[PDB]
Amino acid sequence: MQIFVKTLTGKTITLEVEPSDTIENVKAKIQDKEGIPPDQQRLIFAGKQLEDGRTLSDYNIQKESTLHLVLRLRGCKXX
Amino acid sequence: XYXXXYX
Ligand SMILES: *[C@@H]1O[C@H](CO)[C@@H](O)[C@H](O)[C@H]1NC(=O)CCCCCCC(C)C
Ligand SMILES: *[C@@H]1O[C@H](CO)[C@@H](O)[C@H](O)[C@H]1NC(C)=O
Ligand SMILES: *[C@H]1O[C@H](CO)[C@@H](O)[C@H](O)[C@@H]1O
Repeated sequence: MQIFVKTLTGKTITLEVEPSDTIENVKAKIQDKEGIPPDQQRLIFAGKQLEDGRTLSDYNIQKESTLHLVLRLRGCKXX
Repeated sequence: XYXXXYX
């Protein structure tokens, strides 16, 4: 299946993934198309901050879906 | 504090 990653810049990027690929694999697929470090990406979808270790199927993300690439928010919980 | 996170 194919998904889309819309960003703050407003540039939609066409990614080609599989139901088995983990979220982190998706983030890394962007590092191959653009060069953006995966450790600096935060994919938002359906008002949810998608976790790294979890496939697409877990989120029921269906064909032709659109995610949001924002920048990782430095948490304030911890210290 | 004295450890990290982030939780
Ligand atoms: C810890 O993270 C907070 C944000 O979540 C910051 O506001 C805070 O200033 C940070 N304190 C730090 O000390 C960051 C790490 C500094 C280097 C620590 C090196 C270790 C001790 C080897
Ligand atoms: C801190 O942990 C929170 C947990 O909600 C996370 O959202 C955030 O990305 C983390 N910040 C880091 C790893 O700097
Ligand atoms: C944040 O809170 C958790 C609670 O289990 C701690 O385990 C962690 O070390 C930190 O204090």
